[PDB]
Amino acid sequence: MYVRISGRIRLNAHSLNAQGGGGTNYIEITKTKVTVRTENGWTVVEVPAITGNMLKHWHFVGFVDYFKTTPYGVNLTERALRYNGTRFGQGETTATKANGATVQLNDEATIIKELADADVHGFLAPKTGRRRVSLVKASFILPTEDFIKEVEGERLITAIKHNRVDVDEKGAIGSSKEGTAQMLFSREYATGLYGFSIVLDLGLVGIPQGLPVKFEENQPRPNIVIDPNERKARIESALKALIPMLSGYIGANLARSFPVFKVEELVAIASEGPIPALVHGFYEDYIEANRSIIKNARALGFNIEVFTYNVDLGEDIEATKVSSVEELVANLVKMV
Amino acid sequence: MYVRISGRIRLNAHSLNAQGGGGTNYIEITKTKVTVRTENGWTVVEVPAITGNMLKHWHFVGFVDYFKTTPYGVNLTERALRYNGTRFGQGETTATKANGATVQLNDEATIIKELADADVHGFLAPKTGRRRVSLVKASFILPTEDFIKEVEGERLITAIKHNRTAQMLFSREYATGLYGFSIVLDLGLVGIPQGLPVKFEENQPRPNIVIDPNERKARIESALKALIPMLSGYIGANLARSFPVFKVEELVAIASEGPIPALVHGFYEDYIEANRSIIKNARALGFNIEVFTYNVDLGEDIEATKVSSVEELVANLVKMV
Amino acid sequence: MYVRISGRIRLNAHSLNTKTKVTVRTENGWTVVEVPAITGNMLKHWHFVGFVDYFKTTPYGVNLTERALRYNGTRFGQGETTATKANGATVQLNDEATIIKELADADVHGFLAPKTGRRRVSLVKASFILPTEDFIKEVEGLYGFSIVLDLGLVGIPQGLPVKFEENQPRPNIVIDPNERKARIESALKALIPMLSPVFKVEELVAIASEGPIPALVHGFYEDYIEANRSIIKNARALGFNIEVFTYNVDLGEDIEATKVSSVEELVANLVKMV
Amino acid sequence: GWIRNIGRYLSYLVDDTFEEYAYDVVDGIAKARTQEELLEGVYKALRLAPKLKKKAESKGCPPPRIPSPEDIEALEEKVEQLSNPKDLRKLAVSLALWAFASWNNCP
Amino acid sequence: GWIRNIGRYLSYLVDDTFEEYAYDVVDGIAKARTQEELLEGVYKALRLAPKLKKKAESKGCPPPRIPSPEDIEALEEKVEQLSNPKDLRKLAVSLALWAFASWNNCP
Amino acid sequence: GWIRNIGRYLSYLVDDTFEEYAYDVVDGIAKARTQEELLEGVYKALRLAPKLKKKAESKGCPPPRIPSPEDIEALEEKVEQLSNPKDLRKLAVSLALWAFASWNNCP
Amino acid sequence: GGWIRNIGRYLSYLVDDTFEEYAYDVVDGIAKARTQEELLEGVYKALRLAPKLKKKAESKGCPPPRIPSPEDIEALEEKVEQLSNPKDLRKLAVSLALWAFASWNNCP
Repeated sequence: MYVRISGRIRLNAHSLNAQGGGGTNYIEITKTKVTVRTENGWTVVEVPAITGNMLKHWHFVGFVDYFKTTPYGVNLTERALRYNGTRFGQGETTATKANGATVQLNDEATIIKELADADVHGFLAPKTGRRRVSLVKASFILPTEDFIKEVEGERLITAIKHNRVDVDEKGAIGSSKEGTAQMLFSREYATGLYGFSIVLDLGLVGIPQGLPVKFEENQPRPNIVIDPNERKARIESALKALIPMLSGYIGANLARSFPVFKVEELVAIASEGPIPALVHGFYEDYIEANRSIIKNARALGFNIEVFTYNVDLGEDIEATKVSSVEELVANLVKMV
Repeated sequence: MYVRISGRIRLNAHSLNAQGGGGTNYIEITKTKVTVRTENGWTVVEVPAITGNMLKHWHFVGFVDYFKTTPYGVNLTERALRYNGTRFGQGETTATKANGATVQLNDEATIIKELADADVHGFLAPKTGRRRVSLVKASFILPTEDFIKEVEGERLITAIKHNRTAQMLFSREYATGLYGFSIVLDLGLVGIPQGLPVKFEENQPRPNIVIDPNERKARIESALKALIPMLSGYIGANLARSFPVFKVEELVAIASEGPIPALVHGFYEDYIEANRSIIKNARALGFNIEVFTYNVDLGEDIEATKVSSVEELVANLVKMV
Repeated sequence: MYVRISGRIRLNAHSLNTKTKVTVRTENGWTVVEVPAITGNMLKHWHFVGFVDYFKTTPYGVNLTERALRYNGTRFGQGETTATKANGATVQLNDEATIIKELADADVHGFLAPKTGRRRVSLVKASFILPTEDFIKEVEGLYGFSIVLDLGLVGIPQGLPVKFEENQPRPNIVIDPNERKARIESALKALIPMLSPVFKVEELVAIASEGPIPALVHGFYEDYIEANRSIIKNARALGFNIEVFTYNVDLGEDIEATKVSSVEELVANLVKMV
Repeated sequence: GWIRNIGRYLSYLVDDTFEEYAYDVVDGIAKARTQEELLEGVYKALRLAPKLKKKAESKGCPPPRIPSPEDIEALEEKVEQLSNPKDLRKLAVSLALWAFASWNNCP
Repeated sequence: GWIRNIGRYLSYLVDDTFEEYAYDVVDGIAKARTQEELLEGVYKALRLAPKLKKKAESKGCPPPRIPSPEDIEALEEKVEQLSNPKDLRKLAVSLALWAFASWNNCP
Repeated sequence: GWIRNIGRYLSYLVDDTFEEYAYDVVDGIAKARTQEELLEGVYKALRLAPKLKKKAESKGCPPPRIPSPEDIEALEEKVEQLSNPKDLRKLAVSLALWAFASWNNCP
Repeated sequence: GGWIRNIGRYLSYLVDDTFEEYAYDVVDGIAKARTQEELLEGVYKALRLAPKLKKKAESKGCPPPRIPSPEDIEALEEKVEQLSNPKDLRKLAVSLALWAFASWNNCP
């Protein structure tokens, strides 16, 4: 299930992935510089963004959330139950499962056998030296070129300032000498139309990276250490993890912001073998750049199957017109 | 039990969540930038709004109000009795219960059990480093894209001045318009520590309920009933002299026992059509989803209860749990 | 005690200082329009002066400020660290309870002393006097109003609303219970002038309850009758006891509500239950 | 040099003992690309005059120093003749270099 | 160049020693982008002249200097030949910026 | 002398304690070629001054030495005569050299 | 005036073993100091690696590097300021460049 999805989402009134501010009264949304042609010379502009680390962590949260319900959910790290983003500490040698057992950090085959999140998202053990490349890779969330260019200014960010009120048992505001724990706590709020190009090389799940393929008699075979039903359950959980990603469960400050979210359009390709990475939706003509990347891909011998939402993608290309996100996940998991 | 509510409400001649001039005598409503399709491409418009913090604090106020009457109402912080928004400020390491007995903050489970203030809306104590994610998440209250399409500007806001040496004239801004709102209550972790959400006694997932289950049911029903003085008017600031003219226009609510996707915000013009799919296919995948709809028709093939008010919604949600 | 009233009045020769934007029904696309209105602060000031007038005649009407006697409802301003009572006695501005026991106006209408930073939320909330859509559609005057009396905290400080003597919720009253009852009666009677310079009340719905209840839907909208009848007939089943009074408006059948013929008997029925 | 007078006023709104912390307008002034952006930033910075006028006395501080109307003339005549992004950005950054300095106000 | 008299008039409704403090007109002057709303804003600001004139003698200080009719007329042919929004808003923000200074309205 | 104070302030951005490692501002100041790059790097460095002031009491360290307005209001015109990058690189490296010295930030 | 050895001790940490930080480029640049500007640039490049060595020395059971005091930086600055002749600039640069290669007992 080497599944690649990319699309445009209308993120309105969000505050995801601030800059922390060190705990002062002003905290700002992280910003990055992107290049736009503007038809009169390429220029770089600084705009708010969502770092891929946040998206990957929220994917991990969705994965564990939808993997707990599965009866094969015992094989989860203890730190993973509390949605702790860490995978392995700098100097720790053992890991704790949900039931409280102890897992060694050598011969990563058993590590991915007895742990679910470390199997699908990768890990790193500095002491023993074990490592595993993440099977889920996510890209930045940037405002699109056609939108970033036609605004012609329009700083977007508004910096709403909202402060805490504190009253003691006598109903007194207090002063700085008494503290009263009062801060103004100004926060930046952005908007715009963004793109996402997360990918999932889930076909390698449950397979040690040291010996990905075993040879019985001069013939390849996948090295599925875990039970095939466990592999199917892990794949189903990973696919369903996208459901609380395109619904408004990404970023931070969810308790106060919870971005007004809607997916404007998207295209996804599942296939079975290694396939080209789908281009990001940030560019304006990506649809065309996709119409020429899947129509001819099928000619080379790739069994690409494409689902599209609010994108024409021509007519000669056999594209399934998905109407929402979760039924896209249903179509994806039909082929397990 | 998880629930998502969304829809469109008419805030007519309100002043909620003003930016505040402080010393100066100008009071302005908070402004945020939103993107609208129009016809010649995306355009950004500065519109009045109500931040999610305002709505979250008012929901907390309603939760305390409806949790006082419960016989288990002693499990509240002293601050929550006076609607003190702060949970645990910087510097302190102990909490003052409603009864008066001090509550230690060295562990999450004891805080959860002793007081219900931090259970629903989360908390942070930096001295001891304790943290608990809020179980209620609210979005902004923005004018819907449909309304902003045919309002064509005129700032949607009028300034009115009031009078009272101690004689000054101060002017405050008042807004109107059909706004959209959405709230999410992930009320499945109530009374459950974040560190150990499961027990796994006989190698099977078991919820780690640390409080009396009847108390958990009472807390849940109070939290859902807290939505009663949310769509009736008790929302925002300056309630003494403004009292926003409130009337719910369109409402959709989904409830479930397991994790479910967040329903799309009602700000967008075509949120009904997206909701139809995001609910029908979600039920098709195998999610036990209960649907309640007020003044909206989402078609057939969906067993959505057509309703007439807001209190029946919380009544059905309570009787569901 | 919680009381909520919503209705319409036929007003002429308004007394603004002040039109504001209002979004009319206009099913063929929402549009905004500017229409004259009476600010909520004016309603609150009228309620305050009516409360003072009906509280002076009370034998306990001594715990009032000199400002309230002259109807100058400026309450507490910046730089004032003390207040003057009706009889001339002074009171210190350092605690809610010490102010409650000697200041009736600062209790039913809330107060703010910035010098000492003492705040008390108003127990009476008012909305605008807006011309109803039912009237504005035929003009292209009738006015809709709503008032909220949250008199459940009369004489009860916000700092310690409950005491927990032996782990029960009890009303922390810092005044004479008879005095508190008299204050609540005066506050309820203060609505007599609010519905009586040539305006006559046409339609009116009031609800009262001992426990908290959702705010009654404003009478501005054309369909407020159906919305409010649904509200009552629906929230009666949640487990709250609501007494509903109507003024020449019928909520339908299978519902109990007293049909009053005038505002004075409405206030009489509202006060006789407490 | 005609800028320190306005720089002191700019620093008045991001320091303590005044409780403003409006980093947004200062950043907008410093990070200005076109002269319209710089003008808007300076307008926003100068907007918060009346709020800081009477608050200083209420907090026992000397009245803040608004830039004299003379220096607005010089600023306008300089921004009129500065069209290239290089010198315009230099002026914009030099305006707010010491916005976070250690000016001794409210002793 | 016909820019200081209008600035004085705009300041006269925000400066102290007065009673009519209408931030709406000065705020809308800065946030102007088309000809019609800008003209409406300037006209609305000018309609506050009679109140200022009648309250000038309430303090005994010299009455505010209303801009001359030629100064008002010059704006019509000064704005009618601007079409781009970049230059249209420059004067709009300069008018509001000139309102905040530290002179004396009237002794 | 006018370099030791600013270097002392700059050394606060990289050291033991004061958990805010900002090598980007030091790198930009040191590697600046034109006047604008040096000025914007200095502004970026001084933007963190409120953070250092807040963090000083958060860890018990003595309050940071915020540069005085005098040294910056001299350094600005000290910059505005350098027409060659050769004389600007030496100034930039002198400014950024003190950032990696054994200062007694938190004795 | 005695600070040459002080800065050479720090500079020697960029070439010796038990550090895995073989930054020969900065040492060569300092040793090839044609003019004062890029001599100061080389010194700054050497000082930029101070946090790395400082934090990694304690990660291998070794004493922290003796980062030069601000007095040493002042001495270097004043020495550079009065030097406008390459004649003595060459020998000055070689003086602190040569101390990089020495048998210092950093880790016992």
